Amino acid sequence: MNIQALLSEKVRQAMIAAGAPADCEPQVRQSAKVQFGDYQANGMMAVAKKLGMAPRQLAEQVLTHLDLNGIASKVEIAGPGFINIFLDPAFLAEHVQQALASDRLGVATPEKQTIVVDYSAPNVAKEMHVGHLRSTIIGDAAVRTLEFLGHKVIRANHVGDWGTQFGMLIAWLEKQQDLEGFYRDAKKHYDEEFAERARNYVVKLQSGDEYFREMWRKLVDITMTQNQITYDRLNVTLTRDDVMGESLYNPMLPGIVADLKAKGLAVESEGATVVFLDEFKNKEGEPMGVIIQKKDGGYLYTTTDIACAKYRYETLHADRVLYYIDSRQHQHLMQAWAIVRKAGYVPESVPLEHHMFGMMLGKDGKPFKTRAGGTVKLADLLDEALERARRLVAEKNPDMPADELEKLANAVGIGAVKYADLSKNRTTDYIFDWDNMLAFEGNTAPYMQYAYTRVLSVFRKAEIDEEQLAAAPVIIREDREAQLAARLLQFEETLTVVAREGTPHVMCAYLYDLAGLFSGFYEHCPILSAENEEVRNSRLKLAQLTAKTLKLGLDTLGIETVER
Ligand SMILES: NC(=[NH2+])NCCC[C@H](N)C(=O)O
Repeated sequence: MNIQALLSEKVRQAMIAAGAPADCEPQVRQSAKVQFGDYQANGMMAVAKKLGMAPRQLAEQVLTHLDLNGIASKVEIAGPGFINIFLDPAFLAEHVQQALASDRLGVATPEKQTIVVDYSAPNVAKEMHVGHLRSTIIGDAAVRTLEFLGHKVIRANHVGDWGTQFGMLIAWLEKQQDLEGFYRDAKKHYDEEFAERARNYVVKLQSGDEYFREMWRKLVDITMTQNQITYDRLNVTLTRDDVMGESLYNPMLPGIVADLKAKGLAVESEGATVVFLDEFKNKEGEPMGVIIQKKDGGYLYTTTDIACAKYRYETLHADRVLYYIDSRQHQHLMQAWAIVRKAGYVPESVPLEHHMFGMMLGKDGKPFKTRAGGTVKLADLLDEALERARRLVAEKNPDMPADELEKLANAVGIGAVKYADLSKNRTTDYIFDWDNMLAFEGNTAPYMQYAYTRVLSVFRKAEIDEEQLAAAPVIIREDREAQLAARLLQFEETLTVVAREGTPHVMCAYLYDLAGLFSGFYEHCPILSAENEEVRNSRLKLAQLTAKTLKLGLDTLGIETVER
């Protein structure tokens, strides 16, 4: 089910038998080149230098404690201590059929966990922007993957629905009785007497006053109604039942600042309440004063990220929390989490992980503006995708838009938006590019969609006998068959990487190499016929699992499929 995992524990045990410590790293990775096998163990030389050994020498001794019959057709040593592993065709055929039996493609369902995923997290009365856009795509993908792996995934849309800014906004709403336009006019008129009533409305909302709280509800509702619509178009799994905004934590904030002083916390600096963290000393060596409650009395983004962590453990019972937030907030998160753990609000088991991403830029590095400038309106981005997508899919037209073409342009358009983001490593600044992403040539949503259709057409347009095809025997004899078969089987371990590291681009690179391997399997390897039905069925069974694997793999990234 997980070849790398299986091999990795066997190599570690051999090593251990050779004198290696218990915590040794076999370093079994997928082979870079087919002449090196399916997998190789890379970590011999490190241990060899500490065992007083030649890399080859250890590796050789290792290869004596290593029981790989039935698993690897052959296992040779190479270069300075590498162990190279060619998987046995039997083993491949057995696990390919076996995987063709589960609707899960044999992918294990590990010890279930409650995972909280903090993603998207826009702000009320401000326009949703590309950072939230990225957060939404990457986070949703992680949600889908973890959901497929079996876990109770709790979506936590951490909306910025609290802050001094509302006093101004709510006042402007009152006088009124374009999200961008609303804030600006309130801003100008607050500055342009507005200001007193608006600070005084910030106090009034802080305290009960249902008149105000309804107004705050009405504002939150306008922003979240619009965003949900964006979420819908993006076929993202976020729903309004998943909104867990900063507001949610207000009631517990004085309970926390209170607890923290009981250890733990200083009224030092200019009044206010600061935790001082020696981990974050100034260059002069002055500890970082992280304010959790101002002299003004109001609380802060830090306070609310503390509560939110404490809450997710104490109340949600998360085993793990994933935060898909822009890289620039990294030390904010590390400061808040530093305080959370010092106060013992969540234990060390239970990760709390910052899955950072980088900025979204335009064609050459400027901060990325939508069509016709403005302040980046995502509905515009999504409109422009579809217009391009529609005109793009116009060629080779015949079937009605209705559900035929229109669903097709939508899959391709929205697919491109997501997949162009997901296919790139999240830590990298992402240079948007219409033409690269809507292409069919490289690692794109449309290329993948195209390939999926090609696989399905190869399969369906032939014959059918589900119950009989399932008794077909899959025999690996060609070298491309063994390669395809092995790639297919690495689907779980790709999933596992994505789920551990939070990097959906690993799957994209998998599904692209996979579709590359099918095309080469299609051309240089004939589909019907040779050994009549014998070999025909095997190849069909491999096109079958490839179809099922692309489908599934793309449904974890949130990317739809057509059949045309
Ligand atoms: N737990 C968190 N701090 N989540 C992220 C909140 C991000 C915030 N909504 C923003 O627009 O920047």
